[PDB]
Amino acid sequence: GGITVLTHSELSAEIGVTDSIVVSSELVMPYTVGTWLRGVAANWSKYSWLSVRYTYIPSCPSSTAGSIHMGFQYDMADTVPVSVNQLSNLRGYVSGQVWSGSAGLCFINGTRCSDTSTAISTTLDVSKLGKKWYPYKTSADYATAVGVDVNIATPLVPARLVIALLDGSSSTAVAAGRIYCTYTIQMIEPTASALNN
Amino acid sequence: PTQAGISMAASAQGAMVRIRNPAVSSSRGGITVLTHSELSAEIGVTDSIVVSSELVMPYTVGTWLRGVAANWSKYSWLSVRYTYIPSCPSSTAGSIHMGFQYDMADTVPVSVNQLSNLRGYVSGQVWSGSAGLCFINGTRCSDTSTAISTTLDVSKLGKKWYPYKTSADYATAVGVDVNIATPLVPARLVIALLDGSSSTAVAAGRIYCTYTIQMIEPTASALNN
Amino acid sequence: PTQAGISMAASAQGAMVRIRNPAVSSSRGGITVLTHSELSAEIGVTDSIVVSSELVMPYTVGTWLRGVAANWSKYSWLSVRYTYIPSCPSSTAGSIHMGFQYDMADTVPVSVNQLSNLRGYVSGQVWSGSAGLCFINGTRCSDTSTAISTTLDVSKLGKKWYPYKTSADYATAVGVDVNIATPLVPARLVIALLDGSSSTAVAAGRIYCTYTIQMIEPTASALNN
Amino acid sequence: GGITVLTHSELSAEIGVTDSIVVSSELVMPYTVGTWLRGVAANWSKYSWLSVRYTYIPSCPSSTAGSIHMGFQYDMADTVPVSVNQLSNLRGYVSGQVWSGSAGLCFINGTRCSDTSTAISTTLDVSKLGKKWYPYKTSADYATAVGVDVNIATPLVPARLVIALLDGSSSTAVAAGRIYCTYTIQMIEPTASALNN
Ligand SMILES: [Ca+2]
Ligand SMILES: [Ca+2]
Ligand SMILES: [Ca+2]
Ligand SMILES: [Ca+2]
Repeated sequence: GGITVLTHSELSAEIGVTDSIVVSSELVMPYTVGTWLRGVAANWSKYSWLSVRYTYIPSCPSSTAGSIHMGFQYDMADTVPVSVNQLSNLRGYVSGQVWSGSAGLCFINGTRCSDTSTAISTTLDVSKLGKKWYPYKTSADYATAVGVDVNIATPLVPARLVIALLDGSSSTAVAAGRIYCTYTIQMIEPTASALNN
Repeated sequence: PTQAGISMAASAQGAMVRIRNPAVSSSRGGITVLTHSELSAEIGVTDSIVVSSELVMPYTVGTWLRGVAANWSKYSWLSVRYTYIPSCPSSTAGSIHMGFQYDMADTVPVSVNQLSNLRGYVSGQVWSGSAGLCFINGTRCSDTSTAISTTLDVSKLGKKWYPYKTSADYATAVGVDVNIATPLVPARLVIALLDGSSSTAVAAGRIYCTYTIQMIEPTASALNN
Repeated sequence: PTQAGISMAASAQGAMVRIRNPAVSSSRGGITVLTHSELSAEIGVTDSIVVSSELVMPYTVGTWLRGVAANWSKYSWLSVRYTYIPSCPSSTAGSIHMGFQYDMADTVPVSVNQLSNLRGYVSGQVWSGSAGLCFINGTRCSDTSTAISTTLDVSKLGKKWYPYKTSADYATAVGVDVNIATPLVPARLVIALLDGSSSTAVAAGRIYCTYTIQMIEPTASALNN
Repeated sequence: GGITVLTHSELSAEIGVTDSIVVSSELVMPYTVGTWLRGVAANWSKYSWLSVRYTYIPSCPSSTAGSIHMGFQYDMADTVPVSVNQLSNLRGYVSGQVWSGSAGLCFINGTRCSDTSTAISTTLDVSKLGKKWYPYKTSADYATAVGVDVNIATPLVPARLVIALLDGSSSTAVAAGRIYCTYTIQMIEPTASALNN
């Protein structure tokens, strides 16, 4: 009672596949997970992750050279991996060919999952996060805060998803796949949409 | 002491310290447990009061622990204990004082009194506390009613899970505003030394820390700040 | 394959890698055992032969292992395995080659042939070896007759106990004379890549290393060179 | 057969006690353990440690403020501890009041040891040393070798004993105690005395 529990699955990020190891990162918070949730979660001041799961889903030919990597960092102050190696250490390291993972599909439509060993997907260890409840922060205000000092962020966001997309066959981008997020969340302490930062 | 109430003060106390190999265990689920002891600080006493403070976080507590916990993003204190060992004669004059604070913004105590109020307070002659040895070496404990050592009440701190921070980056963040610190470290140890006999510092003792930590969510040692 | 002798080549192979949490255990006596897996190197193939070499010592093997073993003065390899995973299509042209050398003074191989002679040699199409996945993830192993992965014969090296060395200081010592190295590192991995189709390097695969190490005689992380 | 086994106990180093943490180090090899052994071991080319044990023995008043520390390093390349803290980490860390340890005495005369818990003394973990057999090296030639590069030493000496003598009551030295070494050694491959380096 009091809370509100949404459980959904939307595209979290489109992936381009190249040959020069490009390394990105997304905060594991509502405003960043995806457009849809970003829209809802706003109506609630704080929230708590219950089950966060990013899953890669291909959309390219089998003749598409390339591998993708995912992992998690938690002390926002830490330096985002420079080498994919450094990345393979993080919690929940995972990596497969940018055209495989077809099987992970059963995480997005919420169907009965058969064998998920071939699925390029990792989860968030919710039990080991700083706070139980976090404040809904807008990318804007967040940046402004990390501008003064990054550490002021450790209490605004639970973790960060480190993504690496190396190995390709061309110097320019080639559409490869998408990373959808399948989360279960508890939204609380409602608020006017435009009053959230 | 044979009878009851009678006490004999030695010319000087002596405790032979021997630290046993570390204890590490990767318990499925993520956490890696480490329990070890290290010489945390060197002590000196003067006729005028002196207040020393040390953050009770990985990078600061242990010199070995620093390099170890580096490979993990977070940690949770499970048991932190600062024990005191006198390396001087009973003919020495002086007393020690310890306690904890939890909001770095609070000013650092300046009177043996203010300090008497802090959590887990402890006082005692600079030349006593040898009793606490059994803690550091890790043997069977006898009469500890005479020992000078305190423990961090891990039971009630900000979070259970704190981020591994580096003295450097830490200070940088505290430079902005001290307050940014509360979400970076649980508490800190306060240490006072007065009732000494000379204006020039005298060899008092040393403080060893014996802790048990939980380390989680791995990371390349050098990617950690 | 249903019958026997018949083999079907896929348009492309795929292996979903998932590295499990490290395994650490402080076994009384001194040694601290660590068994973990890490992405050791990125691969690329060209029409002309290319010989890459990597020292098989802590600081070099693993990026996590680097920060870990730092807290111990020595170590003994117990099982080192370099596995290869193809991240490309069977339509790709190219083969890989690996083996070990033990005297850094020996010149680095320059022919796929010379390399065929080295210890624990292995060859195979750039797009194969997916079979070896079960090694890295650490699952139940099936048919590995098709996998591209080799192991270091820890059974016979200079010493059982080597000193933790740092790339920096190491090189400095090798600068004096390479030979000073033999008592600093067991052996090294040789890796060749030829039979490719373009002058400009192409995404081949990647090599993960899965090792089990013994670490001993503690030291402050920063006092180690 | 062939070998030769000496087991002895002689003064390895006199100790001065001060207030400014002075940190020394001695190689755990024949030429350095002590004068007597240095003299014998020379007649043999190589040798192997069987049981090395440094023991501190007081020789001062009980009114002598001070503590002593001992430990071991093995990668001769490592930087000798700068702080006693750093020292308390090494294998076999030990430390007690510079006037205690009276009990350790039973290690020097080889008598029946009662309770040795109060003895300031540590041992060498022989089972975990690089080589089984080492070459007898003279301080001279050793320095000359470490002059070119320290690493050229890891194969000449098994380990190094790090000793710290902090906490005192005076700015100048005060005779405190001695560190005797009680070793069991295997001397081999004999040689003319003056031909050993
Ligand atoms: Ca908000
Ligand atoms: Ca950190
Ligand atoms: Ca070293
Ligand atoms: Ca010689």
